[PDB]
Amino acid sequence: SQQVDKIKASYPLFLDQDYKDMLAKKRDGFEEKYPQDKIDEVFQWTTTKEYQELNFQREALTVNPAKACQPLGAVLCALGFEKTMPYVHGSQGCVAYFRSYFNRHFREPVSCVSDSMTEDAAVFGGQQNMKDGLQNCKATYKPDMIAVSTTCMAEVIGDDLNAFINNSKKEGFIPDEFPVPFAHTPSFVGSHVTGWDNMFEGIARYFTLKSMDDKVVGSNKKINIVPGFETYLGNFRVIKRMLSEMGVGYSLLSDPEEVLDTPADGQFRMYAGGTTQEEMKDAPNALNTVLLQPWHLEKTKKFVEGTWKHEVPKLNIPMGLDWTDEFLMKVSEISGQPIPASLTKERGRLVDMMTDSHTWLHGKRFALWGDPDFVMGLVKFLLELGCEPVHILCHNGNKRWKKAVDAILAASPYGKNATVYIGKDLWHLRSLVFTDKPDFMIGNSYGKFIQRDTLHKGKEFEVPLIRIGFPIFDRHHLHRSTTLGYEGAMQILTTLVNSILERLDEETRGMQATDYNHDLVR
Amino acid sequence: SQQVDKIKASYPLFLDQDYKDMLAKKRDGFEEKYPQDKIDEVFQWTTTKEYQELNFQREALTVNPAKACQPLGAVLCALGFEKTMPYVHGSQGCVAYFRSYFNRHFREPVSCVSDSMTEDAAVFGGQQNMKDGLQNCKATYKPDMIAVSTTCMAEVIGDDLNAFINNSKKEGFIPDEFPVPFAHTPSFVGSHVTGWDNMFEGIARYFTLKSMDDKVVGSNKKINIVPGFETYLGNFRVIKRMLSEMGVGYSLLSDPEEVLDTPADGQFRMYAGGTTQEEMKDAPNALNTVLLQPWHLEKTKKFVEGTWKHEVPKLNIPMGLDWTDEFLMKVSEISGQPIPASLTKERGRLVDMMTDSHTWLHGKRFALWGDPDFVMGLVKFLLELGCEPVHILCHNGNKRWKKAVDAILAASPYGKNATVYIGKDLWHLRSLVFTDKPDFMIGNSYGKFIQRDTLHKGKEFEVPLIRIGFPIFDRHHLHRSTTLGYEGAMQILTTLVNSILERLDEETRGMQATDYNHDLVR
Amino acid sequence: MSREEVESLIQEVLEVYPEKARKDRNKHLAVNDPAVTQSKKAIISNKKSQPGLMTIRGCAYAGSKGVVWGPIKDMIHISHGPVGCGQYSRAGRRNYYIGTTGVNAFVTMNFTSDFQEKDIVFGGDKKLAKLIDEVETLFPLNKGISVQSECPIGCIGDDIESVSKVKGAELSKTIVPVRCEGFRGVSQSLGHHIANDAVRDWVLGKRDEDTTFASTPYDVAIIGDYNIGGDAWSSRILLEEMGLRCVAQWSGDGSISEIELTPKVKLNLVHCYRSMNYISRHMEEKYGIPWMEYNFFGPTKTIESLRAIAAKFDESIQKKCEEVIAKYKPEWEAVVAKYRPRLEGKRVMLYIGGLRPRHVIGAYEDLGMEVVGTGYEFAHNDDYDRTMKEMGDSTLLYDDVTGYEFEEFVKRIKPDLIGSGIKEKFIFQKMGIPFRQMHSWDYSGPYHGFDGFAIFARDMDMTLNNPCWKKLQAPWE
Amino acid sequence: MSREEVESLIQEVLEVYPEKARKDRNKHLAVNDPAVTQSKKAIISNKKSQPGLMTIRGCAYAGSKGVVWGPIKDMIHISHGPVGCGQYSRAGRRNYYIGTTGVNAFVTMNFTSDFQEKDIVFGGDKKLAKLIDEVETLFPLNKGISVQSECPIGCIGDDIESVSKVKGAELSKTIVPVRCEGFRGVSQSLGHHIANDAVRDWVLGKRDEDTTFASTPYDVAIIGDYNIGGDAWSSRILLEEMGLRCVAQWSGDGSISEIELTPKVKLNLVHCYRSMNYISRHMEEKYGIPWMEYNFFGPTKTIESLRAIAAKFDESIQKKCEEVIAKYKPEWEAVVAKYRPRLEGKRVMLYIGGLRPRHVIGAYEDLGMEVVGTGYEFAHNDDYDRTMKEMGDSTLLYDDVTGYEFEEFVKRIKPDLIGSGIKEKFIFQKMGIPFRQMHSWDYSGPYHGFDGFAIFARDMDMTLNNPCWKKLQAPWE
Ligand code: ICS
Ligand code: ICS
Ligand SMILES: [Fe+3]
Ligand SMILES: [Fe+3]
Repeated sequence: SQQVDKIKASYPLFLDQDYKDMLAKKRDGFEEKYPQDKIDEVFQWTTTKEYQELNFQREALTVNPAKACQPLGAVLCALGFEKTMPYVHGSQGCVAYFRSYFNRHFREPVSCVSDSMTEDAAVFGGQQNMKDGLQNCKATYKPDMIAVSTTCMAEVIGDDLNAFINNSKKEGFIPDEFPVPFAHTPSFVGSHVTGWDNMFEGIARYFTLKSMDDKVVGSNKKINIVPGFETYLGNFRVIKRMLSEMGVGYSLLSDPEEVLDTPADGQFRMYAGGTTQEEMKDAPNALNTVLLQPWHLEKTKKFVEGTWKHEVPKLNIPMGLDWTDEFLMKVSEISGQPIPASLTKERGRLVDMMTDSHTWLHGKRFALWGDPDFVMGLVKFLLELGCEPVHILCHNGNKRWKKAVDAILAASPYGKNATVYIGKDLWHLRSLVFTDKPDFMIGNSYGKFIQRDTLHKGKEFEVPLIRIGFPIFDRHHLHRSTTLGYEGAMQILTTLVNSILERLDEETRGMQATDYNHDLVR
Repeated sequence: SQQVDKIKASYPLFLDQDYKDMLAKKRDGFEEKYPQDKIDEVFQWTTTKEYQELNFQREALTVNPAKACQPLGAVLCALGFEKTMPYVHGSQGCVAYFRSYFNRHFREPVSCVSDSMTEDAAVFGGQQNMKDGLQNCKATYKPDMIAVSTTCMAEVIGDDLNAFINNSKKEGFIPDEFPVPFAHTPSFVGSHVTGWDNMFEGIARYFTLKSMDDKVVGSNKKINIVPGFETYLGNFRVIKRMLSEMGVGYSLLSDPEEVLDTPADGQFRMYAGGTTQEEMKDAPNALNTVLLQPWHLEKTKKFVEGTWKHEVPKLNIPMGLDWTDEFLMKVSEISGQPIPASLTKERGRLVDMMTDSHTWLHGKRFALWGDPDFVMGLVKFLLELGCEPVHILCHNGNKRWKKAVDAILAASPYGKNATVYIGKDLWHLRSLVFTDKPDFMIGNSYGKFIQRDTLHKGKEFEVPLIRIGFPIFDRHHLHRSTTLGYEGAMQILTTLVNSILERLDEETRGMQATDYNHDLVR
Repeated sequence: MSREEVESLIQEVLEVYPEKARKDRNKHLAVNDPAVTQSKKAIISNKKSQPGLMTIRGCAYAGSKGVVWGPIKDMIHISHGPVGCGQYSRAGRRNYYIGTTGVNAFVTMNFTSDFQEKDIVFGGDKKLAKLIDEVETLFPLNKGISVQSECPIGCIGDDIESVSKVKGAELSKTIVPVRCEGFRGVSQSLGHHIANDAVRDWVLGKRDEDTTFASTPYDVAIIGDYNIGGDAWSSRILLEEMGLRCVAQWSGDGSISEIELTPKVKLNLVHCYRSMNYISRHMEEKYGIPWMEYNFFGPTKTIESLRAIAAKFDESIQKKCEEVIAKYKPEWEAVVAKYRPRLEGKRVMLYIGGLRPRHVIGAYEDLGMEVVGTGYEFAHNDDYDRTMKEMGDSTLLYDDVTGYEFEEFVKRIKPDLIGSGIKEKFIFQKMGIPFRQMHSWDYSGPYHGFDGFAIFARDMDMTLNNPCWKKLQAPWE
Repeated sequence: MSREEVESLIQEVLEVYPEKARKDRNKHLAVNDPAVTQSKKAIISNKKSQPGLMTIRGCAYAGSKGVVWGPIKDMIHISHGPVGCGQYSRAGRRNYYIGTTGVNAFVTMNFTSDFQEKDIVFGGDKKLAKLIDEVETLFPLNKGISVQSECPIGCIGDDIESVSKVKGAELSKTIVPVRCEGFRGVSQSLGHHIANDAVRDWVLGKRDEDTTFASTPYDVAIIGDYNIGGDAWSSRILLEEMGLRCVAQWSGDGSISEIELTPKVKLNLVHCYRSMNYISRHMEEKYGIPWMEYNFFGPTKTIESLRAIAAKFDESIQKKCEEVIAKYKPEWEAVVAKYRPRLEGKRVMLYIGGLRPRHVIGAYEDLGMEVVGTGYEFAHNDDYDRTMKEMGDSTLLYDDVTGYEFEEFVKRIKPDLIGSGIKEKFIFQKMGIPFRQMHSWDYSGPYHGFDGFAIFARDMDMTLNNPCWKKLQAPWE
């Protein structure tokens, strides 16, 4: 039943007695459910060290991964270019997922097409799907560029993208001058961040490989910036802001922040802003190119160093105090522009906040996951705050990366309890936070089911989730935040210390039991 | 007892069994405590409508006020001027409290002096304290200006500030040309926002009253901006940001954002930035003067309109969408500058955020308190989101202000359940949130004890606190945030909607009980 | 708009297409005529999508894993292939359930074989056999496994049926191979059929020669209710207040045991015809169990369905039915009295999957709103057979609409509210058009039944009449 | 630093002052000589503050309401006057207690008469009587009321003593008028004395003719421990493990009944001599109860204090004393072993109120640290008598230090760590000098007792050795 003036949605509607009674009869009558004693016994077992050893012995089963497949990153890369339509050669289901995945994180429209290869294309290949697809895409949505990626189906059958695209132009489906860069993005290699790298290299190749005769390094007095797979709008904005602060000429290659934050003013803008074709074609003339996330831009690095002949600097992701310092100093050296007083002040204010909140952060133990560059940067900043990263998981990380993070941990007393895991998933981490419990997790929305599991053992075992990463589906507008630079470090710090103080306030909220420590001032 | 590798602080140390047993013996032996049944019976009584009726009949007792005294605002006002030392003529205990109060909110040094009047001044007056204090303060801390306010001690005994300062200059304790503006700030009149007004009008008079002859309205092509009592650094910065964006020449009168955010770079800066004396002297030459918080700048308005002959526009505090729109349109009208494209886009991104989160915000019920201009602006924005402000409390509000807020509520369907309270305290509001329970409170740190009380009645009765206002003592670095303009509107909206979702996630975290509604995507 | 004007809008929109696509899309756009009974001569459906036009359709894996199999709570479903499918489909669909997640229920978890290149080159059958063992060790309370094939499994040619047979026999466990690769079919709809056949071939018949269940004349099954926001629960309670015994729910909050029991019921109550008519026809053909279509959207349809269902039994069920109707009559009348005045005359366009585009119409008319345009992503012609009689004359129908068509239709028709999916929602909010998610219910619901109508009405009012929609134009613009 | 260099430092700092202030402040600065017993010849204290030099002192209202009376939990304390004092002092001091706040305990609440201009002109005595009735109505479980006078009460000529007598007789309730107006005295110190006389005159003697309390030979009272972060609890547990019965705590977590029961104890254990020695002497003179000063900061002082207290009783108490020391010996030795190597040789400068500037030196010394400077806001010369034997030779002493002085001393002395109050903390963190709040314990603690030493060491290590302090200089500077 419903009270018209106090309507109940699913929660707490199904807690009404008649619904409880109905659901009990459904279970007892027809579900043949395991006894609650057995369920309780098995759950307790899944929290044990005995279970953890069996868990980490997995060789074939994956449970709750922390990564996505290549074309997702290729799509995000393509979105950063002016009037460009992402186009995934293969089966249409993939695009339906890519768009929905990004729709729910950014709460914005995400445009992307498929050429809808079906079982017919499985036998004869998808050349006809590409011909008609490019013509239909260009006529209907009128992009200035189509950037092509692939689904696994097209990769398995081995479609020749270069041949298909050439034939579309030779047979008149799309003008020969119309730009159609492409990249093979097999989902069974790497992860979503590999697709971003592959797509970017494919676009950079398209506009520069056959036009390197007239290029002179340093001739346009700019620095190229490659952001990589980036899902915080603030991270695009803070980089552009700091470079404008120093008066550094720059070119951000792949810039979706305009198209992922269009105003709601009565009209839908399919395209907005983005890196121009002119900026790619001119990019070799820059002083140098900086890769903001080098650990998934290695194929881009090889091309930029091998073809543009840029001396790509050895820089970490600019997260935390030390690595933002090194970023600005390297930029200053390449451009010849000095670090202004306004950034030196912003830096000192971050230090001030670190001194203002160092006692509450000291010694706190964290489990964290995400993409490689994000993760190490987060580990670096946690060490700078005097926190203890304990469980560090990077499902799409490699041995080379692990060694580099282990070295960072070895260089700080606060890393003595850390372990770096690669190729492990969020069911592995769940066991870790039961057997070697930290104070918090730092991860994406998928971590909420780990917090649910921990609380079910008992309130004292609960590991609260702090939401930093991708995807974040169950909070609104966190994609607007920042994690790079001093500004991002400032926001992370405020999040960590206030998450800690929120949890303390909950634990000391019981009157005459724990509220002796329910201080007004912290 | 303690384990050296897992040292426990007061929580959870005193939950150890030997401490529990000890405190039990302490209670039963010597505290003559009321039986727990009586304590529970009386608490339940304090949650009833019967108790609320007795509660609201109070005529003499105040419990848990939501205001402070005049000189606290006079100090904050003084801090916003270049190399100015706040100086409170009266007793030194007041200054020790003003400094600690601001220290805990800003987590920054706060400088302010007293002349330490003692019991002899009750009979003889405190002229000698002013003489030696002004000389001592100028010589030791070398301010360019000393701004004088008063404690209630000096007000009851009736010290003549003008005579004391004039005699100090006549006899050579300070140079005759050294600027010593002053204002009488009786703590038994108004509240801290009244003291801000009094000090600002006193400073403005000092630099302009006797030099009006050569002044011409509009000759310097600027707009004067008076922020009022303001404790979010972002609010000073957001106003300066939008005005620079439109290329509008301005002068922010009282600007403490530099001194309340100095970098930790090895040196302590007593003074930093601030409004210059030349900006005060030149202020009458502005095109006009805008008051950001007009409901506690009434004395300032009278002087600006009466002496400077500025036609101060009738603007509300620039909070929310409508009132930020009106502010920018009025500045555009006075300055002749168009609203640039960048601010039109920012507005449209705020509108988008409102469309993205409207479903979770609809119908949500709030109790809120704070200062008049902040409270009414928050009420306006909650209406713009489709929220229901239910209990609106302004301890230091007046009849006219109440009439203005009731009209705003009358213009919207979401104000049908609202009640505006003036002169009531947080013990009044505690009864309202028991008898007419809202979903959340929006207030300062003192609201945390209301949430404790409600939870004690039961988890279903708990009203969580959202921390917007002043002071905020139990979280770190929220003073850096913003509430004004579109930027502030986006921050308030993000905080509200995500506070709603955090509570939902807690209410649906119970496995097999309520986690059927523990959705991944919201 | 008049019939001729709607026909002009269709033709004007089709001008932008190349000739090949223009010729096809014209067949998928029509002006409704409620008199027609064979929709095949007005509109074509269930055909391949034209490449590069931004269809809103998914794949067959979505229709099998995401829709049919995933909700089944006490089995573990393996997304077999590379990491993408299982991640993007992890907990996106609000098929609600009661269980201990990770112990005895596994709906919101993502089990996958995470194919790497080595598995593409050498095949995944050895990995799948090992994967099955590992599942059995770490999740001993699972009651069955299904293997949801992703695109490469059929391309690589792996033989998951043999693995399921061998491992199912070895471990005395039900292991269901599903050939729902995304290159099959043209939409989610073939996923339904593949999944229905997998249920038929590997699960449904296990209790054929088991007589253990004591049936009564009032045993039914809810077929094709996936419990979005609890829909199936607010439907089940009404059926059992009426005196019927719901033996099974397919498949929202569904257990494998209650699937195996379904051939024992006396009547199959079909909500989603599109995805579940296949198994219904099979159970009529094999067990002689009749099936009927019903509708629990809005009081008018709910009352019509309750009465139509009760008529299939005896006088006692019919008496209880009128008691159910009498009980809730003040409830939904109060909802209408409150909200219909706030919504009377508002015009809404819908675009959803295969049922709701026609099935929620009566609910909107119960609040005085008019459906001016509707369509499906993947419906067949027997869905359009059932739609045209439900829509007003001269309204607009669109099958597998493209992004460009939908935006342009909306610009012309200027609806007061749009009801569609997540890939559409934020486009139309930017245009200042209230939008309600009619897949996920915008994280609200249930909408089925009497209790759901109250939430549906509240939701449509909150969004359509929200203050935010009056503020999109800046006062200086 | 030699004496000739510290003396030169003092003189160099004083050159900034006008002659009058220079001559006075010189008397309040000294270079320590541990042999001195008559400190009045080396340093002057408990004098008025020089106007306009940014003293760190508070007022007598702080010493009475904030320090002595506020902690009493089952009483309601009225901040009588304008709204300021009661709001800035609301829940700023971490005097911890066990109770149900708003029902039977009231520490963190701010009761005030909120004076307006009408109350200044006509007086507040009528308002006070009405406020008491309203307290009685809305807070029925309060066991007594106190009236903490703010500045205007005395100047306005109000007679709160007559109100308390008349209303206390009418309602049969203990109502204590306290004349702690902030213009009285020169600091918080006179507030202690005024409050102590109020306890004496209105509360302490109420059970003088009541012999129903069952005494034992081991009854003691903890006098002058305000339970900052739980200090008094972690001291109480040791005394009771020693075999003593702690009848009362003044005033941390203290109830009005345990105060009324204190004249029945056998020995008064005084921690804070500054704030509570007045009532101690009065209780010796009137009731014949001896008192002793003790120190529970750090293991060395705690062991010496436990043994000194036990010696005042029989052989059985002394036996439990050595058993207590043996139990906790491995615990504090483990704290020393871990943290002393991280802190050995580090130099500390202190500036606090009236006890801790000398009381915590032994705790620092147990960790191998050296207190190179200390001082008090408001101590008297008998506090400095007890200090100089506890400080190293040629260290720096400062009474009622000014903001300018303190910064200049620190710039020259360059300590590794400073311990002071909230008004000091953020100055020296900008300077890159680790800082610990030694009033609030920086929202940590307890520091008293053996369990407090483990926390004390952890806090000093975490702050002094924190990585943030290595980062203040930009690498390009
Ligand atoms: S009801 Fe079902 S997920 Fe049958 S819950 Fe879902 S509008 Fe899908 S494949 Mo959204 S069983 Fe309908 C469906 Fe199909 S919401 Fe629509 S498209 S034909
Ligand atoms: S003197 Fe001591 S820290 Fe005994 S230095 Fe400190 S005005 Fe505290 S607990 Mo501030 S030993 Fe007094 C004190 Fe207590 S300044 Fe006051 S409140 S009763
Ligand atoms: Fe949006
Ligand atoms: Fe700070």
